[PDB]
Amino acid sequence: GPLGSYETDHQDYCEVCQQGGEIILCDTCPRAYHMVCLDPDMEKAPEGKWSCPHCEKEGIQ
Ligand SMILES: [Zn+2]
Ligand SMILES: [Zn+2]
Repeated sequence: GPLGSYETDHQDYCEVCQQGGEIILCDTCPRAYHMVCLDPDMEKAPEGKWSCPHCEKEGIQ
């Protein structure tokens, strides 16, 4: 499912469940996975700019 406007083009299936549907597409990364496979604690809906939880891990923090 499309998030709307994302930077990079990416798959329409979960890399975790290996199935699409209500997956979330990082607005920056070529990643695609459902919210539940990312984090059951993640409840904040992807509104427009949604960057994957992996994004913060790709930073030099
Ligand atoms: Zn999934
Ligand atoms: Zn990302």
